[PDB]
Amino acid sequence: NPKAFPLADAALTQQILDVVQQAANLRQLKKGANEATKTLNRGISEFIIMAADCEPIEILLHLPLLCEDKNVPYVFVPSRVALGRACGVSRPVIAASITTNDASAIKTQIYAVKDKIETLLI
Amino acid sequence: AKVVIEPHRHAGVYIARGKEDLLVTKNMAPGESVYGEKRISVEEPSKEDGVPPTKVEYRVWNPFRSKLAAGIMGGLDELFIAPGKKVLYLGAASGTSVSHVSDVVGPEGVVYAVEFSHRPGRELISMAKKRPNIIPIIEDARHPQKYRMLIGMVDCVFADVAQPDQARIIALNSHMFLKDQGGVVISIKANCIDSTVDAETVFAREVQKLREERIKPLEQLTLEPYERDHCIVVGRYMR
Amino acid sequence: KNDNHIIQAIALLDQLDKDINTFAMRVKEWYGWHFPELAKLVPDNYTFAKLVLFIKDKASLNDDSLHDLAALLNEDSGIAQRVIDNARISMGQDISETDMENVCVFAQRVASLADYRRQLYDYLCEKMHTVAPNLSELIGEVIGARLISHAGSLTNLSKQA
Amino acid sequence: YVLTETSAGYALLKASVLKEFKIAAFSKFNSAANALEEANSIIEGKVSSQLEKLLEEIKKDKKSTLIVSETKLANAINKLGLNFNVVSDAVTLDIYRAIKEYLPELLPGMSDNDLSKMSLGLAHSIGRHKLKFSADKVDVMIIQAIALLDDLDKELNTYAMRCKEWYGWHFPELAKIVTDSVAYARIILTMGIRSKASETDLSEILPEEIEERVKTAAEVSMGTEITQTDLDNINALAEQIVEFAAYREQLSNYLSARMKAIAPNLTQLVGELVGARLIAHSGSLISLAKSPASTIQILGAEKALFRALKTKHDTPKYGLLYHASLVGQATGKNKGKIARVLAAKAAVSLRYDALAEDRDDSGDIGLESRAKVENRLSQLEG
RNA sequence: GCGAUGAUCUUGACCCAUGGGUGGGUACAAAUGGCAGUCUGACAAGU
Repeated sequence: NPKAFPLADAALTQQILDVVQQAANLRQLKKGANEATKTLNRGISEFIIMAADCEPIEILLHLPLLCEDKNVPYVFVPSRVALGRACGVSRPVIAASITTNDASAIKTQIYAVKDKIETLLI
Repeated sequence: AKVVIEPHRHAGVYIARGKEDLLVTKNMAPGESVYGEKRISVEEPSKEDGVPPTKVEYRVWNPFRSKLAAGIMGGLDELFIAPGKKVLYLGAASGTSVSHVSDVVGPEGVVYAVEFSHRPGRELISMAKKRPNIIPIIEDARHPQKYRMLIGMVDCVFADVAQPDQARIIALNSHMFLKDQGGVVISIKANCIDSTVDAETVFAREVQKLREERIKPLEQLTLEPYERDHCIVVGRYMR
Repeated sequence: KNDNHIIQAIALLDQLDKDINTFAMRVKEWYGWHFPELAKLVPDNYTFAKLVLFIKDKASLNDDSLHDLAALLNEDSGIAQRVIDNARISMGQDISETDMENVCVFAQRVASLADYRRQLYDYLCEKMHTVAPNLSELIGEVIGARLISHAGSLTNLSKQA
Repeated sequence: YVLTETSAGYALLKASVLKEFKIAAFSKFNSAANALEEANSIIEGKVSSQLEKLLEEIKKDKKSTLIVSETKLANAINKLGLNFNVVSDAVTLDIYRAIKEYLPELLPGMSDNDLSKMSLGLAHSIGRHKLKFSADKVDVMIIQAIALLDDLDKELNTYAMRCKEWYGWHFPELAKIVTDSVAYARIILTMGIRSKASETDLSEILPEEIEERVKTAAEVSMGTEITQTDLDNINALAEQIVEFAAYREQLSNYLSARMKAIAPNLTQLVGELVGARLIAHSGSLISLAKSPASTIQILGAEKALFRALKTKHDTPKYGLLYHASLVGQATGKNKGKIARVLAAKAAVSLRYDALAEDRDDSGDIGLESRAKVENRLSQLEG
């Protein structure tokens, strides 16, 4: 997909899926484009994770536009099987949202990953 | 009671007073929904034959949507934007602020909307069908020789680019279409260029390249924190 | 026997006018899309609806070659010369024909409804002269038939004091 | 020596460097199709017709040292058989900046007013060709027409009630038998009075069991008899009613091609009127694709859902999906989950039809989506 | 060359030293007018 940008390299992919994994352990995660869309409407999302191998792609091309509207970080990941795997789900999930928690213990990891995304978007 | 709207220190730039402190320009194509704005109808009381005196319509305009409104509300006396001038509006990026440029340039100016992408041009053409003074083009702005045919020549240049090569991008354009002793208004977003470092060195190297391409910045300032990490530059090319 | 049918005629006529204006705003919008100059030039519904109806083209609508301004209006009219002037300075939208044919249906509705209000007006003045000549001598057809529509009948109006 | 590149033709400037702010030669192009291909020509670096004619006419005294602005046109003229010495030096030149300054003054019959208008209308058409669609991206006419169709039903109902009322004087006993307004109208439009009863006009309209009640009722109805003029108004208005009843079907036929054209998967799933009420009640397709499927399921009856949110009571589980035949086929205990499936795939078909890939390809994926709906439909009934 | 076959008089409301300002009904158009932030979110079925 020529439209798949920005996309995460493998080390930052392992980092991001680790942060998603721990947020799923810390109950800090939304699955599906519906729940991520609703958290974008609530303004309570830290950042957005999207799968780049999702066929078709038109079900989630609006989410970069809305994240550009709300100034919300987002980087594509090239796998959806790993993306649903890090959600603790035995299915490929293509969309995830990180809910806001200022009392979270992995919030420094969230600020580091958001530093990576704000590095990649500029 | 009603408000009264009196001009600021520029032409076409009008300020509301006093229970509403808002920056407005002249409306010239009413009935629009750019973002769901409201409009203000003011008039001068006069007794004449026939029709009543004209309600000169003004549209509200925010510094939270444009850096140009912030540069005037920060206190400004010199500006190359006035009714009657021809302006080059570099980039549009939504198509919404193009109508504000068309309102502040009056009915006598021509707004040339430059775009290099497919997606926001769909709003540019539908905005252009309503306002019969905006010329939208989807062209490559890096090469002025590839779109010299469609455009004539401008009186001043507004740059809304925030790219790390923007001093190249304006230059072949300013060598082409901008006159001698014409005016440049460049919106520079400091964190959009590089964010690993402070902004003052960026400001020094960019004003140094403005010295290189013969730009005279008459005043450069941090705006005030209505916007974050931005400086607007009002200069004159070949003064 | 025209104590109730004339009330049907006048209230039905008001229904005809309110229904004419509804499509008329729609067609003036539609031709506002294609050729924005003539829709602001002619505020009429019927003739302007025929002007949309015969041609559908904003580059060939003239007073001669082709004649749409010599058919009902004359070419020596100040409207027609402004159609010649506005036909040169057109900047509107180029749309397909299938979209225009639905509005040709609308102009056929305009000519239809216009015919029925004409026939209804002629029947109205005719039967008003028939059943009540003297009130038509005094206050005409429309006001008298309106007051019959208030009383419901000539007998109820004959009882009011 | 100087080639001028503009949308009014091509000009050679020697002002006959020895220049006096005049022109040596000009070769004129002016139309929409000419300036369209010229706008293609500056992008492609393409040699135009008057460029070749301008190389052909003037020669040997003003073209031995030709200076062109584009590097692309220098190689095309460099391969010409006339053997010109062509460079591209000093493009950024005050003379080359000044050829556009005297541009109304060096071209006869032109000024600064028509140049912005011709460049404007050229910018509309090249905006149509670059964005491969219209200049407004029009879809609102369906939204207007579906607002007009219910007006056709209400006005046609009104006139049907009217002609019912001022037909009831002559023949009162028809509304108790014939209640359908079209079958009410066509009987009078063919027959007229009750004293001219025949067989064929009843046979083309009604079943026989209704026709016998029509005839025996026509025997026993002893309503008023009056002159032929009122009857002519009855046949006029009945012709009008059947006329409009055909017209609303013509409007549905207009909505057929537009709905199949613009939203093919939405046409496949729910057809025309349902998705027309979806886009109409939302306002636009592009904001509705931004709306999630939870908003799509609850679309319609905003006061009922907002009442259910204020009271914190039972939410209405019926929006505009309340009228779907596959949804209305299911029992209410199983209806909402199937409506959740249909709104779920329906959001997917909206994000199909919104992003300009199925408008040009006419849709192939909602065919599979209907099968996926019907599979779960079979499974939930088991 | 006046009328009970209605003569006669009154329900446009306020104010200012012909002129000028409010009040109410109809139609059209528009809403930084009303929408806590326009539903909850992974299990279910069978043996």
